[PDB]
Amino acid sequence: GANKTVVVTTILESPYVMMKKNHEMLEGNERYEGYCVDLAAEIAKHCGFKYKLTIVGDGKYGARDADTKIWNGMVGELVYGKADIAIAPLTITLVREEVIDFSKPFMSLGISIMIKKGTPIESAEDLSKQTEIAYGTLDSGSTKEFFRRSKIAVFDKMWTYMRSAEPSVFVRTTAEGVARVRKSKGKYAYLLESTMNEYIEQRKPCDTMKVGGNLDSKGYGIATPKGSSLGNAVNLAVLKLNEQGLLDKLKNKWWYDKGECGS
Amino acid sequence: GANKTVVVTTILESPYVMMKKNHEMLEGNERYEGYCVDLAAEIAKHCGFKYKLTIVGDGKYGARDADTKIWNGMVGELVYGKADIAIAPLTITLVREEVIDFSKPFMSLGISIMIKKGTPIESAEDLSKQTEIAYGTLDSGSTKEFFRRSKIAVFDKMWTYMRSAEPSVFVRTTAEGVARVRKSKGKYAYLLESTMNEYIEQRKPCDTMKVGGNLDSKGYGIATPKGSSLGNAVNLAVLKLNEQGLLDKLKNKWWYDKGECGS
Ligand SMILES: O=C(O)C1=NO[C@H]2CN[C@H](C(=O)O)[C@@H]12
Ligand SMILES: O=C(O)C1=NO[C@H]2CN[C@H](C(=O)O)[C@@H]12
Ligand SMILES: [Li+]
Ligand SMILES: [Li+]
Repeated sequence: GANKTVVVTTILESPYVMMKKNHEMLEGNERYEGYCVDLAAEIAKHCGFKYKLTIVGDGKYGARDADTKIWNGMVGELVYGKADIAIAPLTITLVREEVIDFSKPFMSLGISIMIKKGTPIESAEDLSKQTEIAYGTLDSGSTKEFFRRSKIAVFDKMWTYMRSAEPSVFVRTTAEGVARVRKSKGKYAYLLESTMNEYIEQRKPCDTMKVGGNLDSKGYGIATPKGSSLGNAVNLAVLKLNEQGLLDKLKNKWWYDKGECGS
Repeated sequence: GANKTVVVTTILESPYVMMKKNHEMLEGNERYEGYCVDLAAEIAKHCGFKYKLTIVGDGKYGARDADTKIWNGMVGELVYGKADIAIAPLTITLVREEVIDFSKPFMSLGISIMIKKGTPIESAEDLSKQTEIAYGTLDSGSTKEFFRRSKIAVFDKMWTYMRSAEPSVFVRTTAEGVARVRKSKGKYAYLLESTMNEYIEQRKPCDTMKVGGNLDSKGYGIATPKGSSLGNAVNLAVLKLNEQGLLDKLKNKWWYDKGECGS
């Protein structure tokens, strides 16, 4: 049939997609900025489609409710036919891969530790061997799952603590985790993806730090409905853009050129 | 039809696949050891197949001859029907993705610099601004292509030098590049994947070093013939093994537990 505008679903997560400060004055795709806004433009160019950016209606990434079996978030919008492509920091996982198609990674990352500067923690082992400093993860996401699935003693000890800690150590969003680190006076550490951690470390008030190495190695992928004809071209575009350096150019633009914490 | 033993193609590249020292005394899959030997066993277990490891007949990874348009190496064995799956450090690239199916990455990596210890080079920029120390890449591979495709001034300067340097700065294999670093008295530096670089740094005679950060971010994938029914299960197995920590366990086993250069 005739071509139609492609509906892109994405999520407000800095610096991937942000409302421009003057968005009330703008319309359409021009309302948004960030790494994934720039990536969407490049993918559309390299696949030859016109597109409309939309923010996922429920504000969520995508998980399946254990009781109703309904997918929420961006994954749900793809699964149920409400969007054509998701361009966001959507971690490639087994459970999602079974229901949607993913490009090869456009960004690589791993689980990492965020502290308020001066917190006496250098490693996951340090967290696991003390109790004064609480620590947790995003409540719905791949970081929590790493701990749930681990057979490594340190990470098992961490999961046993986190899963039962009161008050809850799990947070609703990255912004909530960061705020909790910043406001808990060194008594909360946040486990999150290295990409977000490294971004926040270069944001005012410049009071957080990434500590230690990454605990694993994963990727973000562009997602399409399973079997969608768009997936092949999107995947080729990701590889081509990576090979020509464009993805690293965008990362440097949004993480470091725009850093607020010095050079 | 009835199930058949799956033919796995792989390549002798340390520590991914190596002949055991006593291989003359062994038969079948037991002749080989390494990260990809262990990974093949896990993939076969998690997909429910029996398999035979084979070493690619021509000893090559996979590139297309510009004149005959014939694919060589492991990619060729898949394309032309001589093997069912390739389990090796095969970098996921646009040109290969067009002709074979790739799992999501089982290992993440980037281009890196190897020096003989004491060479006065800390970065790619350092290499690009001098001439006494020659430098190059594997003659057929993704590292060379990064330089060919770059628009970054430093990397463009490096490519302009490498492509015309005499004698050739390009090497046949990783082992040749390492030997050239080790034997050139500080006057050759080798650009190679971080995975190989980090392995060699922990091998006797402990005379090489990785310097600087990685220049890009890429992945190794398990490859199957395009459209092969095996690809779906293989990809799920990679994600599942990553999520449960097995891939990192194997990396640590083969890179660092077995390191020869101290603790
Ligand atoms: O689990 C985490 O640490 C996460 N942080 O941000 C979200 C984006 N990637 C993960 C996902 O896709 O589930 C989520
Ligand atoms: O290009 C390089 O630096 C490479 N080193 O080892 C080879 C394995 N991965 C790359 C490929 O698949 O072409 C090759
Ligand atoms: Li999928
Ligand atoms: Li492919």
